[PDB]
This record gives sequence, C-alpha cells and structure tokens, in this order.
Amino acid sequence: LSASEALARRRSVRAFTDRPVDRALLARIFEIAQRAPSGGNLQPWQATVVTGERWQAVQDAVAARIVMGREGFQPEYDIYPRGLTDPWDSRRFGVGEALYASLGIARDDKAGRIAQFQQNYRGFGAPVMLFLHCSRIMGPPQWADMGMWLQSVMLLLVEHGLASCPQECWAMYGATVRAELGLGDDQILFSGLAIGHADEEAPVNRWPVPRVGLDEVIDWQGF
Amino acid sequence: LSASEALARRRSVRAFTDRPVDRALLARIFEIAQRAPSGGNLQPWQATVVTGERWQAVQDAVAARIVMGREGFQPEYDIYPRGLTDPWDSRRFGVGEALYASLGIARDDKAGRIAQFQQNYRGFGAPVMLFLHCSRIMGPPQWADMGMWLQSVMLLLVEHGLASCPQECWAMYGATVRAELGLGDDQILFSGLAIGHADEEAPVNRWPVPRVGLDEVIDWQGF
Ligand SMILES: Cc1cc2nc3c(=O)[nH]c(=O)nc-3n(C[C@H](O)[C@H](O)[C@H](O)COP(=O)(O)O)c2cc1C
Ligand SMILES: Cc1cc2nc3c(=O)[nH]c(=O)nc-3n(C[C@H](O)[C@H](O)[C@H](O)COP(=O)(O)O)c2cc1C
Repeated sequence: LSASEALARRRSVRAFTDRPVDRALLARIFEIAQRAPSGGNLQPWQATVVTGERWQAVQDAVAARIVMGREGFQPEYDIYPRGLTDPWDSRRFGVGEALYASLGIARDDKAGRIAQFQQNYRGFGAPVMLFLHCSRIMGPPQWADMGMWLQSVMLLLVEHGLASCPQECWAMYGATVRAELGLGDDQILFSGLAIGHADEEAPVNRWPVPRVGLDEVIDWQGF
Repeated sequence: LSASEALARRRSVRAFTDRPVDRALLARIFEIAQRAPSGGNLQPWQATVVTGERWQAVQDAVAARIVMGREGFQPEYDIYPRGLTDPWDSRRFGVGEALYASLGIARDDKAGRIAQFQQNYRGFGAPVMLFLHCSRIMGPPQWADMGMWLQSVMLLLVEHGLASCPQECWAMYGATVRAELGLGDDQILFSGLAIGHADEEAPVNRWPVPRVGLDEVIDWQGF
C-alpha cells in the first residue's frame, strides 16, 4: 500500500470488529512512526496504550463522570476555539450531517444522536485505546509535532490493514483519564486514538467524507 | 513507495538541486494531503506557496531583519519551550552535533554556525517555499491538525521523488514574512517548508538521524 493509497484509505472509523490487535504489530508500527520529524528533534509525544481490563477501567471511570452531566466535565483545554466562526464551524456540521445520515437517526432526534455520541467513550468498540499526551511545558509547535506523529501512526495502521479514530472527546475528562492511567499533573492529555480492525460493512464507515477545495487552502505566488 | 518506506526515507533535507518543481505535481500532492484528518474536520491549515521573484522578495525582506541582529527578531511564538529540560534538550543536542559534524562545522566555529543560520533563510537552496499559517483564533489542538497536514505533505513529496525541510526559523520573523506575503495580523505563521529536489550527493543530506527508543515513548497497560 503506497503513501498516497494509505492517505486516501485512512478515515475516522466508528465501527470496529470484535477482533484483537497483534501487539507485536503495534510495536513495529510505533517503531516506524517514531521517524516523524519534530522541531529540534524533540519528539515531544508520549503515549499510553491500553487494552483489556485497563481499557475497561478508563471507560468505567469516565462513564461515572458522563452521568454527572455538564457538572462532570473536566476540559484539558479548549477543544474548539471559543471564537470559532465560519468558514470553520460549518465544516464540523457538514461532516456531522453525513455521519448521522449514514446511520439511522433523524436530524431532530436529539435523543438518538446523543446515544451514538456516547459510543465515543467506548472507543466505538475498539479493542485498543491509545492516549497521546505530553509535558505541560510544551507549546503549540510541539503540539504540531504530536500531530505529525499521530498522522504517521494512523497512516501506518491502514497500510497494515488496521484502522483508527482520533478522539478529542477524551480531553473533556482529562484529569479522570490521567488519574486512571496513573499519569501525573506534569502531563496534559491531548487526544485518544481508538485502534482496531474496521467493520468494513458498517454504513458509518462507508459514507464519503468531505474536504474543502484547494482554493480555500492554497495560494500560489511566483509560478 | 509504500507508506512505511516513505516515512523511513523522509528526512529534513538541507541541500537542494536547481531542478524546478512541477506545479502540477505540487497541486496534485496538496489535493491528496487535504485528506489529512482534523478535529471536527475544521481543516484549519492554510498555506501560501512561493517561488520565483516572490520567493526572492521574502528572502530579501527577512535578510533585512537578519542584519539588524537581535533587534531584527519578530517571534511569532516560543519555538522551544521556555524552561526546556532533559530528556528533550539532549535529543536536540544529539541531532545538532550530527548535523554540524556532517557540514564540517566546529563548536568554536561561530562563522559556520552563522552561515548555517543564514542558509535557513534561503530555504537551503530549494526552488519553492511553502508557508503554513492559520487564523490566530486557532488553539493547540488545531496546531496538531496542521502537523497532521504537514507530515502528510512531507510524505507525499518523498513518494513523488521530491524532498523537503520543515522550518520554524521563519517564525522568528513572522511579521516580516506575513507582511511580505500580504497576510493580515489575523493570521499567525507556524512554519515554513522548503521544497525541491534533494541534492543526494550532499553530506548534510546523508548522515543517520537519531530517534529515541520506544522504551522512552510507549507505556503498555492491560496486555
Ligand atoms: C485530533 C482529532 C480528534 C478527533 N476526535 C474525534 C472525536 O472525539 N470523536 C469523533 O467522532 N471523531 C473525532 N475525530 C475525527 C474527525 O471528525 C475527522 O477526522 C474529520 O471529520 C475528517 O473525517 P475523516 O478522518 O474520517 O476523513 C478527531 C480527529 C482529530 C484529528
Ligand atoms: C515544525 C518543524 C520545524 C523545523 N524547523 C527547522 C529549522 O528551522 N531548521 C532546521 O535545520 N531544521 C528544522 N526542522 C528539522 C528538525 O530538526 C528535524 O525534523 C529533526 O532534527 C529530525 O530530523 P529529520 O527530519 O531529518 O528526520 C524542523 C522540523 C519541524 C517538525
């Protein structure tokens, strides 16, 4: 599988089969993903990978927070910018529209879409959850470094016939997640990464995901 | 070239040939790179790509700042964390020594380190410079998004027989660069990316670049 093909085939998978992930395979993928570049070769990314009973504990701990409602939230940071405007805000809901449409839940049906949302905290049934975190001394460019590493992993997973869904929803309960994992407060949780084998027949995995055109992204000067 | 191979063969290239870059190739690469994921599909990354006369104008404007010395600096942000410590600093010093050894530039050699500094602001002789920037409303997770896009770009270049060097050195003169590109102060410059055909005979492009072992990266729980 070529780099181009891996990139095309990578999507956020929100339906996984009940099927284990070979840990030896995982380690080899992390080995190669470490070749991601970073400012000053700092390699600021740290990861805690969980499965089985530990993965079950994290889910339980967060579930206990979820039923507290808005009172239970523990945001690591502002997931979205507070002053978010168009064109960006609309991009969120365009993808949202497609996702829920691909399922069998109406637009107005606020009850059912909530239910599917909570599936996030089961990692959409993935056997493995990766938690990506770093020291709180790190600034924005090191967060960009983390992104380079995370995309490397996601691409490598696809090349090896695995799949993933990156999840910032975990940062909504950062302290609970950090406490459950045994991470100290010197660390900040950025994102989770659900990892497993895709259910390739699941409709939620088959809808075409949109992107803006290059005219909204790239300016050419001097050509 | 497989995704694994692309990741392994990508390095920060600091010597380029005069061979021109097919814009048609670049544009197709960007089309694919847009498939990078982002939190909420915000796709926050923006890029202004420059070549030819406009590219030299940017160099000229920044060069005007360099001769001002420490007064010429216009930091967009802290490139390295204030209060950086080990293990990360040690990682930096490792690649630094390696890079300078390949150039034949000594510790005492203040002349060469300055020249090497100045070479950064020529994009190391690359025919095309990409400037990655975003709205100033974006937060750290959106900077991670930019990182996912940028690594996507760097891998695709390598797949197509091209090469790159990510460059935060441009952020040192952000306002000069943004002013020259015609960017407003609503935008913040993250990084440059030099793009072109690598000079593979160049020793600076040939030394083995270090990475820490997975024992410093991944914690396994529940296996
Ligand atoms: C950092 C990050 C966090 C994400 N978090 C979530 C999440 O918590 N829940 C979710 O359903 N999708 C999440 N996503 C997936 C995005 O919604 C998705 O990347 C975007 O819609 C593009 O679609 P695609 O990745 O399937 O191509 C996340 C993506 C990124 C990059
Ligand atoms: C965001 C970013 C900015 C960078 N800026 C520079 C730079 O200004 N000058 C430079 O020589 N290298 C720069 N680099 C290259 C790093 O030093 C390099 O990625 C790291 O040493 C690992 O080496 P490699 O990319 O060749 O594998 C940058 C890398 C990243 C990710």
